Amino acid sequence: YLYLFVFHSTWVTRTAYSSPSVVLPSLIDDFREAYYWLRMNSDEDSKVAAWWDYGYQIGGMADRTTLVDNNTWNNTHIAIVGKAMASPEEKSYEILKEHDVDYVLVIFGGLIGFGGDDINKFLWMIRISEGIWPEEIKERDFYTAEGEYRVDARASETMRNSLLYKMSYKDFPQLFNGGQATDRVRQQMITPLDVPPLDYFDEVFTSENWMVRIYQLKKDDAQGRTLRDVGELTRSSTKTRRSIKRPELGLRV
Amino acid sequence: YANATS
Amino acid sequence: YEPPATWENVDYKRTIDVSNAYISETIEITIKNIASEPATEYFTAFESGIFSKVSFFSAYFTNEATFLNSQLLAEIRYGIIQFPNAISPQEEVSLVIKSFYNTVGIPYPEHVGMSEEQHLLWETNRLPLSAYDTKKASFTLIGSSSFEEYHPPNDESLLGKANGNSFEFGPWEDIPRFSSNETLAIVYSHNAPLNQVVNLRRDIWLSHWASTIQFEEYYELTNKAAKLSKGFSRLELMKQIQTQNMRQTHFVTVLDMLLPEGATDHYFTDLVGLVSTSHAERDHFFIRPRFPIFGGWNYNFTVGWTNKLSDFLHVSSGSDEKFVASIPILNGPPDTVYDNVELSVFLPEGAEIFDIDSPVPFTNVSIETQKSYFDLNKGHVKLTFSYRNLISQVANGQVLIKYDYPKSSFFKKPLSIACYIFTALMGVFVLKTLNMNV
Amino acid sequence: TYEQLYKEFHSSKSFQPFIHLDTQPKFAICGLIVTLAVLSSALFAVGSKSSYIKKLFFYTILSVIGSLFAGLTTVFASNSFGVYV
Amino acid sequence: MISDEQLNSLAITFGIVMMTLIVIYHAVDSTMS
Amino acid sequence: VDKFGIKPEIHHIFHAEPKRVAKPIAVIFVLIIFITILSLIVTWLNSCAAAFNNIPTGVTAVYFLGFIATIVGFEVIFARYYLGTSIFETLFSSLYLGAPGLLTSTKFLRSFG
Amino acid sequence: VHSHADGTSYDEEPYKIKDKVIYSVGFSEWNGEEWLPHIADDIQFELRQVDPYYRLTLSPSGNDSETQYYTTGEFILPDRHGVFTFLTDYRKIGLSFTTDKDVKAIRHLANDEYPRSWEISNSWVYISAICGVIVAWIFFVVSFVTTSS
Amino acid sequence: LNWFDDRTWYPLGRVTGGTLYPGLMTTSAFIWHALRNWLGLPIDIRNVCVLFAPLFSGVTAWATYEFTKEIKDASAGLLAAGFIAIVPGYISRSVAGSYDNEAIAITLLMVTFMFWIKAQKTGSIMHATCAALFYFYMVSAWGGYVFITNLIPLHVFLLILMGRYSSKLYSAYTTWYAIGTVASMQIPFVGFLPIR
Amino acid sequence: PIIASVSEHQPVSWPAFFFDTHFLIWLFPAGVFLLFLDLKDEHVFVIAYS
Ligand SMILES: *[C@@H]1O[C@H](CO)[C@@H](O[C@@H]2O[C@H](CO)[C@@H](O[C@@H]3O[C@H](CO[C@H]4O[C@H](CO)[C@@H](O)[C@H](O)[C@@H]4O)[C@@H](O)[C@H](O[C@H]4O[C@H](CO)[C@@H](O)[C@H](O)[C@@H]4O[C@H]4O[C@H](CO)[C@@H](O)[C@H](O)[C@@H]4O[C@H]4O[C@H](CO)[C@@H](O)[C@H](O)[C@@H]4O)[C@@H]3O)[C@H](O)[C@H]2NC(C)=O)[C@H](O)[C@H]1NC(C)=O
Ligand SMILES: CCCCC/C=C\C/C=C\CCCCCCCC(=O)O[C@H](COC(=O)CCCCCCCCCCCCCCC)COP(=O)([O-])OCC[N+](C)(C)C
Ligand SMILES: CCCCC/C=C\C/C=C\CCCCCCCC(=O)O[C@H](COC(=O)CCCCCCCCCCCCCCC)COP(=O)([O-])OCC[N+](C)(C)C
Ligand SMILES: CCCCC/C=C\C/C=C\CCCCCCCC(=O)O[C@H](COC(=O)CCCCCCCCCCCCCCC)COP(=O)([O-])OCC[N+](C)(C)C
Ligand SMILES: C[C@H]1CC[C@]2(OC1)O[C@H]1[C@H](O)[C@@H]3[C@H]4CC[C@@H]5C[C@H](O[C@H]6O[C@@H](CO)[C@H](O)[C@@H](O)[C@@H]6O)[C@@H](O)C[C@@]5(C)[C@@H]4CC[C@@]3(C)[C@@H]1[C@H]2C
Ligand SMILES: C[C@H]1CC[C@]2(OC1)O[C@H]1[C@H](O)[C@@H]3[C@H]4CC[C@@H]5C[C@H](O[C@H]6O[C@@H](CO)[C@H](O)[C@@H](O)[C@@H]6O)[C@@H](O)C[C@@]5(C)[C@@H]4CC[C@@]3(C)[C@@H]1[C@H]2C
Ligand SMILES: C[C@H]1CC[C@]2(OC1)O[C@H]1[C@H](O)[C@@H]3[C@H]4CC[C@@H]5C[C@H](O[C@H]6O[C@@H](CO)[C@H](O)[C@@H](O)[C@@H]6O)[C@@H](O)C[C@@]5(C)[C@@H]4CC[C@@]3(C)[C@@H]1[C@H]2C
Ligand SMILES: C[C@H]1CC[C@]2(OC1)O[C@H]1[C@H](O)[C@@H]3[C@H]4CC[C@@H]5C[C@H](O[C@H]6O[C@@H](CO)[C@H](O)[C@@H](O)[C@@H]6O)[C@@H](O)C[C@@]5(C)[C@@H]4CC[C@@]3(C)[C@@H]1[C@H]2C
Ligand SMILES: C[C@H]1CC[C@]2(OC1)O[C@H]1[C@H](O)[C@@H]3[C@H]4CC[C@@H]5C[C@H](O[C@H]6O[C@@H](CO)[C@H](O)[C@@H](O)[C@@H]6O)[C@@H](O)C[C@@]5(C)[C@@H]4CC[C@@]3(C)[C@@H]1[C@H]2C
Ligand SMILES: C[C@H]1CC[C@]2(OC1)O[C@H]1[C@H](O)[C@@H]3[C@H]4CC[C@@H]5C[C@H](O[C@H]6O[C@@H](CO)[C@H](O)[C@@H](O)[C@@H]6O)[C@@H](O)C[C@@]5(C)[C@@H]4CC[C@@]3(C)[C@@H]1[C@H]2C
Ligand SMILES: *C(=O)c1ccc(-c2c3ccc(=[N+](C)C)cc-3oc3cc(N(C)C)ccc23)c(C(=O)[O-])c1
Ligand SMILES: *[C@@H]1O[C@H](CO)[C@@H](O[C@@H]2O[C@H](CO)[C@@H](O)[C@H](O)[C@H]2NC(C)=O)[C@H](O)[C@H]1NC(C)=O
Ligand SMILES: *[C@@H]1O[C@H](CO)[C@@H](O[C@@H]2O[C@H](CO)[C@@H](O)[C@H](O)[C@H]2NC(C)=O)[C@H](O)[C@H]1NC(C)=O
Ligand SMILES: *[C@@H]1O[C@H](CO)[C@@H](O)[C@H](O)[C@H]1NC(C)=O
Ligand SMILES: [Mn+2]
Repeated sequence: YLYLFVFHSTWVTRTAYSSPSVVLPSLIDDFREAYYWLRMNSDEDSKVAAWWDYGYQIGGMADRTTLVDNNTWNNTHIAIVGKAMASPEEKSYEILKEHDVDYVLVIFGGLIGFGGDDINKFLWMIRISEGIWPEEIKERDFYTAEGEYRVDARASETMRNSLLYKMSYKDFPQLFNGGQATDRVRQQMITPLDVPPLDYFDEVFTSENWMVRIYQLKKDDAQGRTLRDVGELTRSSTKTRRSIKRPELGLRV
Repeated sequence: YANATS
Repeated sequence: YEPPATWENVDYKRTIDVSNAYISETIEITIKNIASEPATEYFTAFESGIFSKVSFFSAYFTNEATFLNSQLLAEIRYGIIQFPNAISPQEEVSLVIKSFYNTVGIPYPEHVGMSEEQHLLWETNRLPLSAYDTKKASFTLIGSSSFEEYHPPNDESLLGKANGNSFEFGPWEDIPRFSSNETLAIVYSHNAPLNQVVNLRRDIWLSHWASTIQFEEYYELTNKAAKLSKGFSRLELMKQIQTQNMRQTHFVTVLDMLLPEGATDHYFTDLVGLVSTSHAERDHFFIRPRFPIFGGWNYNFTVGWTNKLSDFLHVSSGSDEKFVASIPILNGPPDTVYDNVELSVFLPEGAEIFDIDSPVPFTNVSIETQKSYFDLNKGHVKLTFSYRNLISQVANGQVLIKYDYPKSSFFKKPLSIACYIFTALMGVFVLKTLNMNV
Repeated sequence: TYEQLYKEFHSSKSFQPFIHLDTQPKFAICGLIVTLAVLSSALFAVGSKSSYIKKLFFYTILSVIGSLFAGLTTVFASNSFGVYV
Repeated sequence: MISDEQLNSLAITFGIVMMTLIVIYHAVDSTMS
Repeated sequence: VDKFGIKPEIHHIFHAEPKRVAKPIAVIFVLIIFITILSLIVTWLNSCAAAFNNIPTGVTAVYFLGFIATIVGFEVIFARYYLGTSIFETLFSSLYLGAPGLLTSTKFLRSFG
Repeated sequence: VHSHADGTSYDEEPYKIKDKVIYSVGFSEWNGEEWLPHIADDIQFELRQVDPYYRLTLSPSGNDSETQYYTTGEFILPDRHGVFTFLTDYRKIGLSFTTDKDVKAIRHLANDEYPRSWEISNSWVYISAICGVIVAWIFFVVSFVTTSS
Repeated sequence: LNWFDDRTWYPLGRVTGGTLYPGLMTTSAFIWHALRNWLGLPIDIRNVCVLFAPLFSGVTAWATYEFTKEIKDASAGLLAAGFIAIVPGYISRSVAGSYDNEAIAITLLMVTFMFWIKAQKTGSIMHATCAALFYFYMVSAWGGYVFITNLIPLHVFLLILMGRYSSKLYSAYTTWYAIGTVASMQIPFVGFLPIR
Repeated sequence: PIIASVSEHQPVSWPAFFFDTHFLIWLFPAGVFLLFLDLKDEHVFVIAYS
């Protein structure tokens, strides 16, 4: 029994407790690539918003400023981050702009079947945001009418329009020829008509296996038009643009 | 089992 | 200040090559003395900015095979060429002058696509700038596929014509001195990456106990090519890869380091850990960064390897303790330009440096000491050189160091470790021969 | 000066090592054994209940031998692990 | 450097030696006292 | 009318720093403590509790003085730590006093007891 | 430009809660041919974390040949630590828009920046006790070793 | 010790000096300094923090040997050391690279317990002082020190209910409590918690 | 809602006790029972810890 104890201990150590979480074996090294990109090609005084799980690593490997990290001493701040990550992109833009954020970093394992990506944590982010702000963020709106948590063409219209969804699944149906992608973590199929566009953020970096995706908040319009209307203006050319009629605007102040 | 979400 | 006009130029032919990431210039000059006094000196004209950006400067005779004494002097600036034997008051001389600068043309459209071709805008004086009048001149541009002019002048003579991969200019037949007024702006096509090492810290460690020489290089690389409009889209990069577009692109995907013959124990890391995409082939070390280096991006990394000491260090003939080392100054990628080089050589603890020399002029030299893994004493002798504008394959010289290392200093290192251990043992004995009982 | 030094360097014999690197691992493994033996004996002498004037003498000689050996084997082992001195 | 299988064999050998020597020590302590 | 006009001034409102007791009451309590310590010493001396009978003599005397010096010494060190001396200088002085002080104190206790 | 009220720059000694500081900025106007000192009475400086902790109107202090200089008469940093923004947003309809920002960390008090124990009258009773105890302890040790049973 | 970083929790910052257990970093820095200046071995700090835990696994093994020798005998202590050397429940959080608070804590814990046992059955004041000093070390190194703060009293309490009070118990427990309690309040992250 | 989300603060299933201690898991209760039949103060410490 003693000898068998030695053998069992050695096997358990070699198999389960001898792997770092920053490099994955297969090597898949997408964390250190995006962290070194942030460290090399971003201003030194730059604030990176992300979920708290990846706080320390950023501050330890990208050497940039964060908003939350693993030492979760203030929970309202974490709730603010998760509410920005669970709202429409306009609300998220206003929140993240108030906190002087430059970059957003998301984790997506739908291509290699990672499993510990951000979509899996979405429901938690949502629960915390719901706790602080019950009447703005509702967990029941991220399920389908039958109670399923889907991301395919049957996903709820609130899940479709969240920031995390459009920042994870952008350009993903076009990676596959024909336009039918398969999320290897969820075994659901994504169509190029499922993901709506982003009008307030711009993709600046995607790792080689698509694990880490870094977006940058775009600067506001000089004229004062909403970024949504600049986006619509770009995505639309019609001969008969509209009728003469008149704006319903209010009194000039 | 680490100090991370699940 | 202007050098006296002791010479006149029969003919002037200037050819500029733009093939690489640096500008190379060859001047074919025929000169004859116009004064009766014999003069052994000739002076070369350079603008302040060009002077600062000059890397390499040499000259020779169109007939001989050896080089003359050509030194830069330190607002037109001047280089001086010295003649071995003086000239007759009226006699012909045929010189060939070569220079390599650290400058290159900036991208004319600053932002282009991931697959679009790149064009660079380069501005140089059009008529020969010299302090000695010239009665014949010509200009040629080689190295690229297409040449155009930015805002050309009305005068037909001040214009050029195209050949195959060439662009000849006006064959003017009387130019006064100091006639650097009209400035030419050329636009050419260069579809390769423009590599720029902003800082290199090259460290060479010599060890007599192991008989090895170890090289550690820290690069800080940048790409001066056109920036990417619309930002980086990994999807577009993958669609370019799988389309098998191996066309010459202006972003760095893989670097090829040329190492000394017989290297072993290669490694490639950066500030965040160890990079696994590196592959060694005979004399060559291929390296793939974590992310492709597009126009405007940075990448700081580190390479290292080991070699046998018997290839760089020889023993003097008068005594078995005087050594002469010849160490290469650059071992890097093929087409690269350097802006600051700090080259450090580490000699063993008891070594005393006796003689030093460099094949190219350096900006500084210094000697100090630095402690290491078993340097209980003062430590390794660190000899540091500082160089400014260096080019990959034109600075191929070797630094020569002559030092002394007696057998006493060779054997003194295990002796020092032994004294440390013996002191610890005496301390243990002392601690076990006195009682603290009450 | 460059010329003369170049001529010297290019008209001299190469460097010959004192002991080849390939041999040093064996020398280290042997010297470690010798060091262990001698030092462990001098610890026995420390435990000895004999006089002080003789314990000092034996300990000092044994340590003066074990330390020489240990230094030599430290050099050899460091060179053999890839950390050149 | 050392490989993975080599480090596994080294760890297993160290364990086996340690257990055998603790068993011998216990047998001598229990028998002779 | 927002986004356009002038906004009123804002000034921070600071908290209150803790109040300190008047000096005479503290002085009275310090006098009480001083009287108490004088009481302790005189009580010891008046009773035969402390009679200074077993005073060391001969060679043991010097050991005694070394013990006394080590004891007072550490106290002095702590006092200088209380005045502003660093912690590293404190550890170094403590080591320098504690090696020979320990030797002398152990010898005294082993030879007088 | 902001600095300590005495005159010490931020880099010589970083800021700290309840410190005294001064802020100053100059304004000039273009009239087509010259740069002339701009005179305005409604420019405001703000010290914000996410909300304005301070909002102060600037007063003119010292005219130059081309620039009028406004200052915030010395004020006191809040007793809250964190990363603050010193901001001047001159946004008035009819003129150009001006924005000056500076993000600076305001630190907490260090351990050696509090008042010492001998300076608070309350601690006087507590130091005396400790001091007396230690003296009595020394006497006890001596009297213990020099007495016979 | 007075570190305030403005690169975490951006608008708020974090007072890192008084919200952190500085024992692990202090021990790593001391080992780094001692290797660099007293042995002449300038090892990279990253390598020191990477190999911190494999170095202290052996000290944990020795402390388990001593504690078990205090329980039954030396053969049982050797068995316990062999067990704790390679058991996976401890290796899971002390693998080379794991630089968390436990990498040292499980060591100090054991040492503390050892001394406490030697203090409880002999009545020594010196062993109780050593137990209190290593308890201070553990309070400064890891947040689960509270376990010990509740285990040593319980023990004593049980010995009172079983009718096994002795003067050695008074000596040991009173010395430990006084010294360790006055010493555990000097860590700024703990503060006045031992009394409130 | 936050302490509930971290994977390190969750209950344990039975296999994880055998995975982390091969056969020490059924010698541990027997060793506690054997420390009870010879009750010393040190043993009481071990029992409470257990
Ligand atoms: C953890 O993270 C979380 C999230 O990041 C942090 O939570 C934030 O904490 C902030 C405070 O530090 C807090 O901001 C305050 O909110 C208060 C409540 O605002 C709401 O209610 C009011 C109605 O009362 C609404 O109008 C408002 O829109 C909100 O809905 C405000 O009262 C605070 O305003 C005061 O401070 C700001 C700047 O400090 C001033 O601009 C403002 O005018 C107020 O200033 C008064 O008070 C300060 C002292 O607080 C005085 O110095 C000043 O002179 C003013 O005093 C006058 O007015 C008061 C009445 O207020 C009167 O008594 C006095 O006599 C004077 O006449 C401030 O805006 C964030 O909302 C909060 N965020 C969230 C999401 O919860 C949390 O702090 C972190 N934890 C840490 C760091 O430990
Ligand atoms: C107090 C009780 C302590 C008990 C022991 C504790 C811990 C040890 C247990 C496990 C550690 C495993 C370490 C794995 C090794 C990794 C590196 C490696 O794999 O080295 C191997 C080589 O090895 C060897 O040939 C070593 C041969 C013998 C070594 C000498 C004996 C060692 C004595 C130790 C103490 C010496 C001090 C003497 C003072 C008296 C790989 O070399 P390379 O190719 O990379 O070198 C670069 C290539 N050249 C070789 C050309 C340079
Ligand atoms: C007969 C022997 C007598 C000696 C007894 C020795 C030790 C007693 C045992 C415990 C006492 C605990 C209280 C002392 C704290 C001193 C720290 C200090 O020193 O930090 C102080 C202040 O920072 C602090 O409070 C923060 C608390 C520090 C936490 C402790 C660090 C963790 C290290 C754990 C141990 C690591 C082992 C070594 C590594 C292997 C700096 O003081 P300062 O340099 O400003 O000097 C000025 C002296 N003013 C202040 C009186 C004027
Ligand atoms: C006051 C307390 C003092 C305690 C010790 C006292 C006396 C003896 C002192 C030192 C004896 C030798 C220690 C060597 C440790 C450095 C090895 C290293 O660092 O290896 C790491 C990687 O691992 C290895 O390859 C070796 C793995 C096996 C290590 C076995 C260590 C056994 C001892 C554990 C505790 C050691 C002390 C802890 C603090 C360092 C260096 O990897 P790299 O990527 O940086 O360079 C790699 C070189 N390229 C860049 C050229 C490729
Ligand atoms: C007393 C203390 C100090 C000494 C030590 O701990 C206890 O006990 C040492 C052992 O002796 C270990 C060595 C075993 C042999 C093993 C051979 C491999 O040799 C390769 O090279 C060629 C060789 O012929 C071939 O190709 C292949 O056999 C193979 O690949 C080599 O990689 C690792 C090596 C040398 C072990 C390293 C660690 C050592 C030195 C251990 C120390 C830590
Ligand atoms: C006083 C001392 C002196 C004598 C000694 O100790 C007491 O008694 C010896 C034993 O004979 C030991 C060996 C047993 C066999 C065992 C095979 C393993 O090889 C594979 O065994 C498979 C099986 O299932 C796995 O599947 C694989 O994983 C695994 O690699 C190997 O790793 C270790 C090895 C060789 C033991 C090493 C130590 C030995 C030699 C011991 C000596 C040091
Ligand atoms: C360790 C035990 C034993 C030792 C002791 O107890 C604890 O700890 C001692 C302290 O060190 C106390 C002194 C602190 C300094 C303080 C200086 C004052 O004067 C200064 O005041 C400044 C501004 O007003 C001027 O700028 C300066 O120039 C001017 O010197 C003086 O009035 C009182 C004095 C000396 C304290 C007296 C009590 C002391 C000695 C205490 C002892 C009883
Ligand atoms: C048999 C007896 C003989 C006498 C004595 O006991 C045993 O042994 C003496 C020591 O030598 C002590 C001196 C040490 C040096 C120390 C320097 C101080 O300077 C500090 O001044 C502070 C502000 O006041 C600053 O804050 C600090 O930074 C700065 O270091 C000075 O003030 C006091 C001084 C001289 C100590 C006084 C007490 C002495 C004399 C001790 C006696 C009790
Ligand atoms: C029996 C034992 C127990 C009693 C004791 O040992 C023997 O003997 C005590 C003394 O009585 C000491 C106090 C004296 C008064 C002194 C007032 C100072 O305040 C000054 O403050 C300066 C700045 O403004 C002003 O310039 C000065 O005018 C002003 O006096 C203050 O710093 C320290 C303080 C209170 C001493 C504290 C320590 C005491 C109690 C000593 C104990 C150790
Ligand atoms: C028998 C048991 C039960 C009864 C009790 O214990 C004994 O007896 C009570 C006392 O009345 C205690 C309070 C007094 C006021 C004291 C103010 C401190 O404030 C400091 O806070 C620092 C920040 O770290 C600042 O820096 C300092 O300036 C500032 O003085 C605070 O920390 C502790 C506090 C509240 C005491 C502890 C709890 C109480 C109620 C104790 C109970 C648990
Ligand atoms: C904590 O939540 C946790 C720890 C370990 C494991 C686990 C593995 C983690 C990483 C692995 N690599 C990438 C090498 C492999 C793992 O394999 C395991 C095997 C078991 N067995 C044999 C039952 C148990 C755990 C691991 C996990 C996890 O399940 O992924 C989680
Ligand atoms: C990587 O190397 C580059 C090139 O030297 C560094 O860029 C310089 O950074 C300093 C400080 O931020 C600036 O003052 C210089 O202007 C930068 N130079 C260039 C050409 O950009 C960069 O800092 C290095 N990065 C790291 C992490 O070491
Ligand atoms: C050459 O030597 C050094 C280059 O390392 C420079 O001078 C020293 O620079 C260091 C760098 O901070 C200073 O600390 C020293 O004080 C400088 N002087 C000396 C004498 O060391 C400089 O580049 C050159 N020094 C010359 C030309 O005197
Ligand atoms: C500055 O001083 C006054 C304004 O206070 C006025 O004369 C003019 O603006 C300036 N004068 C000179 C001489 O520059
Ligand atoms: Mn932890």
